[PDB]
Amino acid sequence: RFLKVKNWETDVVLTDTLHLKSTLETGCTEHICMGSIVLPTKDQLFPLAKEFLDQYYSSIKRFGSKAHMDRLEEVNKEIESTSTYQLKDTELIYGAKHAWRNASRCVGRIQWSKLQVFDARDCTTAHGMFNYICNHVKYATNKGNLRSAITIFPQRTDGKHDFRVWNSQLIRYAGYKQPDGSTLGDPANVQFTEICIQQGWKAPRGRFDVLPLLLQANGNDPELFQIPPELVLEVPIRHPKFDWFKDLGLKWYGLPAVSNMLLEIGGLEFSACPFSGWYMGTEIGVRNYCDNSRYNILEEVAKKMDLDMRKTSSLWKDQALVEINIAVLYSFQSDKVTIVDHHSATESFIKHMENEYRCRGGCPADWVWIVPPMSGSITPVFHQEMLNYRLTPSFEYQPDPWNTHVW
Amino acid sequence: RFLKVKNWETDVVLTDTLHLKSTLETGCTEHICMGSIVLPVRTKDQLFPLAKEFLDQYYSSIKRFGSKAHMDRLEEVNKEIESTSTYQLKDTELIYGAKHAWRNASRCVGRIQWSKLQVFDARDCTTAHGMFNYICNHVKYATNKGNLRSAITIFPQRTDGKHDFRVWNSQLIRYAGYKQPDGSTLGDPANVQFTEICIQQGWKAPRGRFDVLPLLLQANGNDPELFQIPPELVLEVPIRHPKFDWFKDLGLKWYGLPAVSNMLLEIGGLEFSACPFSGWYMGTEIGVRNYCDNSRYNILEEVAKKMDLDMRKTSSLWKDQALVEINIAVLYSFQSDKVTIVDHHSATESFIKHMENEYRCRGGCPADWVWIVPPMSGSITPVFHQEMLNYRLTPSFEYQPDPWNTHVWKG
Ligand code: HEM
Ligand code: HEM
Ligand SMILES: N=C(NCCC[C@H](N)C(=O)N[C@H]1CN[C@H](C(N)=O)C1)N[N+](=O)[O-]
Ligand SMILES: N=C(NCCC[C@H](N)C(=O)N[C@H]1CN[C@H](C(N)=O)C1)N[N+](=O)[O-]
Ligand SMILES: C[C@H](O)[C@H](O)[C@H]1CNc2nc(N)[nH]c(=O)c2N1
Ligand SMILES: C[C@H](O)[C@H](O)[C@H]1CNc2nc(N)[nH]c(=O)c2N1
Ligand SMILES: [Zn+2]
Repeated sequence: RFLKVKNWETDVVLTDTLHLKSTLETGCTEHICMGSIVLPTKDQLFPLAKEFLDQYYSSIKRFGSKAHMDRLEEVNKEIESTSTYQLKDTELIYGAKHAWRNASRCVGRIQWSKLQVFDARDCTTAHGMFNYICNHVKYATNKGNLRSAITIFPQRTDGKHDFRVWNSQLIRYAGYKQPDGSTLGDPANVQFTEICIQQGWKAPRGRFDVLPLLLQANGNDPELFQIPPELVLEVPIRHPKFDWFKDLGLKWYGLPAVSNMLLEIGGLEFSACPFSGWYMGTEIGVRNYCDNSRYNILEEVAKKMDLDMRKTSSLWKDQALVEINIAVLYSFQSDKVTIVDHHSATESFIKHMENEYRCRGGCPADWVWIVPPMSGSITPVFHQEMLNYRLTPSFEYQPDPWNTHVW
Repeated sequence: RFLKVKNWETDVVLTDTLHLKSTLETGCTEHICMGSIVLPVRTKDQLFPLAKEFLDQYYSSIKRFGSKAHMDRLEEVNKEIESTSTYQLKDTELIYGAKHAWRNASRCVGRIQWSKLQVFDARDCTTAHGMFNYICNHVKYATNKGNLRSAITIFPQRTDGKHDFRVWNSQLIRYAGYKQPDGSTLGDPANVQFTEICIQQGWKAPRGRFDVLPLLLQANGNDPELFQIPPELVLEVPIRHPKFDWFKDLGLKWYGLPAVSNMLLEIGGLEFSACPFSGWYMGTEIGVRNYCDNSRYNILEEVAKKMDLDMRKTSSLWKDQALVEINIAVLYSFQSDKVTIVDHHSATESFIKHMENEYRCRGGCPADWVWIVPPMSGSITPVFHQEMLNYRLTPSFEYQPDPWNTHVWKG
């Protein structure tokens, strides 16, 4: 019932009770753990809504109040009547901040309470959506001094009128498969980069072509839009010692903004809720630049450093890795763009975890994702036992639209 | 039921049916994952079924399932159990069981070597002195002058639980840790508690930074006894760097033989409480964890100062730069002195191949991602991108409580 988590570096033991409010399933069972797997009705609605309001009113110290009882009845009626309901703005904001609060895979949750919420529920078209998105991008970028934000489009009705942003992030580079068999640009986006062309986009076939937004409103077909170049802040990547680094011609955008997830609040579903914070260095330096299925630049950087790539035991890949990461952080800091290094980010998460354990009774956390992709054990999260479970409100994965859309 | 795992770097998908033979629990439920938690006398009633499953697995492995030799063995064990309440394994079954406990160890990245385990049968052992002799022979055989060979030595199994054989050391070879009155620690902080127990038992500690601890051996449930491993049998490696001539001046060295000695080996229901085993080191175990954990030798600062790195802000990644160099140093030293060792790229690449082979020939390969992925450079090794399934199969190696916590001293 009452589980404990120990930190093996400091011996600190914390007790977790919050998991007892868990509702969804983990993917695991008493016989098999799937901890490393990436993707493991009016009757159904009212209980969900009730759970939500109860936690909302409890949070505002008005649990079991008339206000609580009243709103509770109002939604009940509305659901029985409209088969659904609408959240007050206060509930919308609270639900959003909490879905972030509950994202077990996010290392930056110490910032959860400061989220700026943009209510875009009154949106009706793709141009509208485009307008809302440009505004989000500009507000969030804030000339390099990034601020967390989320823009929430209209909730689901009959699934046949869902709003969706086809991009996986508001800002991502294109990927083209060249005759060479090789891939130009970002391999992760190759497919999408084609679905844009299949819609009309005039790809510039470069190594870093900011993709175009493909916005879908009320279930209609998606439309393209080219984010104002002046609103997309990019950082040229240069090393603070290796002048040849700049010749690699690498650059990355300053705004990470997941746009393909689904936000669930009180049973209600929001299929279009792009959100953004700021990068942790490693996301770019390790994964985007060094994953083999991505820009895979380790060999190139290795060569330029004149390292002995003959034997893996020379740890050349590891040395190159560190440098590629030193340059990203350096480049971002120099241009005054917000970015956090894995040491600082993990330290803050540990601090956040401790606050959460004593003020909320726990903090769902996915160790496989919280531990940085480099120098794992030299960060404090490596030594921290964590409990993973699903709390609502939450951010969930959802099928790509192009594999579900009835044109 | 079938379970698929995918490699997100190569898009390869594998199917797992082996998990169906999994009996033991994981610590997880449909409502919570405990994947990152370190630690989440039998009765005749529960023994024969356990013996039976094992024998069935054993006879299928040798292509004689259902044979007369198979049925006669089951009858013999059954009679023996009701007759004596327990049973003895044949040499063949012991060897098979030991190899399979390793093969089933989900936290081990070196399993590609599993079938090559040299098994030493020490079931005829009766005294601590005898235990010391078997262990010296194990160390010498396994070390092989630097060309390491996997080995395990198996002491008498548990009977009533009051006559256990235990090796109190957590590893046959380890450096002493000493708590100073000023609160600082000399040596390996990880071994301070055990070191105190040794001194209390009469060990004369030399109090240096790398003193090989003595063996504290418990036979037949009696009080443990101290023995010093002949120095000439302990292979050690001075750590130096291939380009930084000042590295050697750090005064670092490490033993060459890693030998877990505090785990319990379970085979067909039988419990072997003293079963020291050894293979060889993956570099990061020494370079990353033993040297750089804040709770161990903690040398990152000193190494960073010497390299004269910008330690003014973590964002310069000085800790990361120093870590890589320390790890290059460990691999270079071992290779130079011709002592077996493997780097994390090589070990993880071998594990992936081993894993695929297992899915294809065995129907699966229980693996703990949290432990398999190296403590540095995670995503540039193939295992980071590999989905894994973790479950418990027997025979197996299990944790057991430290003996000083449960021992009834006789004095
Ligand atoms: C303020 C700075 C923030 C930092 C430094 C941060 C950092 C991170 C990191 C490093 C990851 C892993 C990314 C990956 O490997 O793909 C992550 C994942 C995630 N974060 Fe945060 N984050 C921040 C803001 C946000 C915000 C504002 C939200 C939502 C409102 C959020 C929701 C999540 C979710 C749901 C995931 C997992 C997504 C997935 O499964 O792909 N994060 N974050
Ligand atoms: C041939 C060399 C081998 C290599 C390179 C190898 C590598 C490793 C490494 C790196 C770990 C993680 C250790 C840690 O982080 O504390 C591990 C764990 C483990 N290995 Fe192996 N191993 C080898 C041989 C063996 C043998 C011979 C056995 C058993 C017969 C074995 C049983 C285990 C067990 C049970 C664990 C987990 C121990 C624990 O939970 O503390 N390994 N191995
Ligand atoms: N720092 C982030 N990071 C999350 C988005 C960027 C991340 N580096 C990324 O590329 N995410 C993709 C690829 N892997 C995720 C998946 N589940 O497949 C989505 N978000 N934020 O709001 O501050
Ligand atoms: N390569 C190894 N490694 C395992 C032993 C060395 C390991 N670095 C170690 O010190 N293990 C201790 C500390 N942590 C484990 C635990 N569960 O607490 C035991 N063994 N082998 O047989 O080849
Ligand atoms: C297979 C494995 O689950 C996969 O590679 C995971 C591991 N941990 C991760 N952690 C983070 N933060 N992001 C990722 O994309 C992943 N990928
Ligand atoms: C808390 C967490 O489980 C713990 O620090 C684990 C993580 N992964 C590990 N992996 C290996 N190989 N060895 C360890 O000691 C650990 N420690
Ligand atoms: Zn699990």
